[PDB]
Amino acid sequence: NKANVCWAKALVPVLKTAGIDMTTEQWNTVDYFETDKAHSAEIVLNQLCVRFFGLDLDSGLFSAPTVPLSIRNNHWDNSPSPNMYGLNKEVVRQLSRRYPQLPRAVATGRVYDMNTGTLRNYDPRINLVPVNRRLPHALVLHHNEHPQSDFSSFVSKLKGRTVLVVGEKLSVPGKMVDWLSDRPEATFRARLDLGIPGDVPKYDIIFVNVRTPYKYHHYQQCEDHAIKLSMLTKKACLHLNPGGTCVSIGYGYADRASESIIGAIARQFAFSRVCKPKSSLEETEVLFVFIGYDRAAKLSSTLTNIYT
Repeated sequence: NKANVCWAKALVPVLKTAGIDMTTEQWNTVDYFETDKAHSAEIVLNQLCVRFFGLDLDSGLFSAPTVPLSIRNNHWDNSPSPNMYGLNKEVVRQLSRRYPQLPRAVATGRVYDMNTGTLRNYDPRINLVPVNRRLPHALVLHHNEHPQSDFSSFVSKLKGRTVLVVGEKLSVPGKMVDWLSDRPEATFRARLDLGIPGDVPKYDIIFVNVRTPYKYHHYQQCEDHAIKLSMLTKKACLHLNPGGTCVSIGYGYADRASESIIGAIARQFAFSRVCKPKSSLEETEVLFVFIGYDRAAKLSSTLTNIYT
C-alpha cells in the first residue's frame, strides 16, 4: 500500500526544491535505503524534513504544489496527481520570524540546527524532534540497552485458537501457530516490507513480532517503525476472524504517521489498550492490544504514564 519501491528516486525532485542533493552516504542514513526495502516516500520526506529543518511536514514547509509523489504499479514516482510537494516560500517567510536563518537553510540544502539557530551540514543527530508538533504523549528521554523481550507468555494468555506470528519466530504453547517471515523456516515466506500477503488466511490472533532499533531518540525509533505498522499491523484487519485480536510491538505514536495509523486501527476494534509486560525491558517498547475486531464495546494518557 504505502510502501513501494523507488521512493528515494521519487524524492529527489522534491528535496531539490529545498536545495537538498543527497549523496549515497547520506541516503544510507535512511535504514531502508541501505537494506534496499520498499518504503513510503511521504514518511521518508517527513523524516528528512525533521532532520534538515527541525520541523515535520505539518509545518507546511513542503506544501507547495510543485512535484507529485504518486504511487503507480507498486512504485513511488512523480507522475501527475494531486499529491504534490515542494518548498513553500510563503511558509518559509512566516517561519523566518521565529527562525531567522531558516531561509538560508532551505535555499542551500543546509541543516537548520534548532538548538543554535545556525547552519550545519547534514548529520542525522542534529534535529531529533519536530519543534512544531504537539506530541500526543510523553517520550522516553533516557533509553538503555536491554536484552530482547520475549512475548511468548503474553500471547499464550490471549483468547483464541489460531495465531499468525508476523516477523521473528515466536512459539505459543497451547495454540496453533502459523509464521509469516522472510526466514527459510517460515510457514509463509515473504518479504515483510511488502506487507502481509493478501492470500494469507484469517486468524483468531495476529501477533506482530517486529522490532525497530533505537539509534538516536524515541522519536526516531517510532518514525522508523511507522512503515511496519502500516504494512503489517494495519493489514492484520484483513486477516482476522470476527471478534479477533491483533497485538503489535510498537513505540507509541511520537510521529504523525504512527498516530494516524494507530487511530485508524483502533476504530476497527471494540477495545484498544497499551500494555508493557514484565518481559518488556526496553523503555520505549510497548504492545498495542486490539481486542474485538468488527465489534463495539486514554491510549495517549497510558503511553504518557508508561514513558514519563
